[PDB]
Amino acid sequence: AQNPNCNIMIFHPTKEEFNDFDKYIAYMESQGAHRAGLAKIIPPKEWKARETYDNISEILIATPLQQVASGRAGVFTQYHKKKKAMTVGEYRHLANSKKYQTPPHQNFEDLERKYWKNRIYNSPIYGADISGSLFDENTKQWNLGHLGTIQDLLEKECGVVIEGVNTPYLYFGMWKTTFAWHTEDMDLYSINYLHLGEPKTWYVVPPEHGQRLERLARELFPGSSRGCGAFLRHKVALISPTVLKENGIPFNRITQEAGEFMVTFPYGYHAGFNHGFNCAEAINFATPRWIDYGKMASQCSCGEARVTFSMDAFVRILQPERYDLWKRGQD
Ligand SMILES: O=C(O)CNC(=O)C(=O)O
Ligand SMILES: [Mg+2]
Ligand code: NI
Ligand SMILES: [Zn+2]
Repeated sequence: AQNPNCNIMIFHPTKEEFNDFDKYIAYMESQGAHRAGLAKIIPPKEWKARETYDNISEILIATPLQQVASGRAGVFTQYHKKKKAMTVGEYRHLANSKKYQTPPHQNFEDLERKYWKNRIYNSPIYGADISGSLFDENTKQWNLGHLGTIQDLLEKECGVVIEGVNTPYLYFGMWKTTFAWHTEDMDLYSINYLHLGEPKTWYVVPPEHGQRLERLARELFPGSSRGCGAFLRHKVALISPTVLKENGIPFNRITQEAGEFMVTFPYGYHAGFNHGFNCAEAINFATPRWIDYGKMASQCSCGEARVTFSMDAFVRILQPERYDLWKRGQD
């Protein structure tokens, strides 16, 4: 078995290997990358996502989210308070202000220490989940707006034609902005490209050990667990590396820098934080190996998780027994 310790792997494809996206994902899996839940892909030196980032300041963040924490430093939840619209240029200036800017630090490890110590005492503002793309239309390799769609994959594998579309999302971050512990909708893959700015630190649990994380989460968030049998679908709970180590949960960590791709694999729980002002782009995707994970994915039916239009068909076709209850949660 390849990669039996479930380490995060880093790949350096050549420009020739960067042509065929599906083939390279299958190659990474042949080397055991998926066992970690997360992989890093450094593009060939010849590639670029677009020519410059000089003209992005007029993009609108219609609903910036202030991430307010409750709990203790290593075990907390966050809720998202909606703020007034602002442009990317206005958000960048806010991120660089004395109130929100990254503090002085020695290295990534020192910054990680400061994040875990101090996150809860601040409420950073996240420009998350903005439909759109920063890939130039002429970028032909690993262009996250030109991938094969999940609906076309289901159709190719299973023969059933379904409604829905699959488009990317932009994330404009600042120091301490946080992504809570989650897997993707329907336990899909995700791919994330860091276009510009300061790094993003990730934590991940191997897919084969995901239920260990879920059992800890039910212990640490006992009211939430009573409310919903899949409450990590709410995307609000944080647990620190120190707490994970104290409870014997297998995980790994890695820092993504500008110009790098990360791939999350089906049922790989992940969480993390931004180091400073940055912009990422991400989208979900599927492969043939996903189908069995999609059929087994947990679902939130309590009403909190509320998701996209396109998840309807995935539930309806892959999980017809769950469909009626899940749909009530959506309505
Ligand atoms: O970058 C973020 O805030 C969150 N990203 C992801 O969870 C992802 O790409 O799967
Ligand atoms: Mg602009
Ligand atoms: Ni994700
Ligand atoms: Zn729920």
